Amino acid sequence: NMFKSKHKLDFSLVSMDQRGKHILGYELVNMGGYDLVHYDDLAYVASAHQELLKTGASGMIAYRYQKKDGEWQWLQTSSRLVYKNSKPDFVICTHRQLMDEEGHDLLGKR
Amino acid sequence: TEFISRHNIEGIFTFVDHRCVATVGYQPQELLGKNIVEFCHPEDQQLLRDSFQQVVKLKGQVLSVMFRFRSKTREWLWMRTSSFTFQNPYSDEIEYIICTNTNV
Repeated sequence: NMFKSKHKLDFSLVSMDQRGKHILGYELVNMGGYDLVHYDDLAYVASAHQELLKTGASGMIAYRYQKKDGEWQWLQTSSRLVYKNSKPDFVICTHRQLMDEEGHDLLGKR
Repeated sequence: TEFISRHNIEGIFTFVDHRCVATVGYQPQELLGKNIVEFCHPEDQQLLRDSFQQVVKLKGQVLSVMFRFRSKTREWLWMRTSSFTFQNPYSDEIEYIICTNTNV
């Protein structure tokens, strides 16, 4: 139920595990990092993005990502800044696919 | 009673949540790809257009505009739309404009 993705500092996707591609139903590159974020989770994801940029790490306990068929996928994600020659280079995310029950339970705790 | 829509900086619908079906009578796919002003009463369009341009200019500030929205039943529905641009936390580029569209 776990997979990884790699992103520019602005969170646009540059690569993702094939397992993550099949969960979301998709290409997935050539897309902005916020185009699939559920509108009720935009603030939550943007706040984690700032945590990642200022701190080098962030955690999102639950948020929704729109799948190809239009349905929402609940996700739980850790993010980390990867550096290169002492400068921020890219972002690596580790995701866990959440069922809707656990996602809605975590939504109220986030 | 409201629904959320996302727009590019020109006003084109790029996402609409399904609450639009009950609020204004269209399916989301009927709105996607059209400009918001195409659903606006002719007398209200200039105010809508300038409000949308100002949302983009005042990156991040939340603005409000009232205008008549043309429902699928071909009635003019008075709408209050709260809008803001979402800025990318790294690049500060405008990703899109978020509108909360409420029948009044």
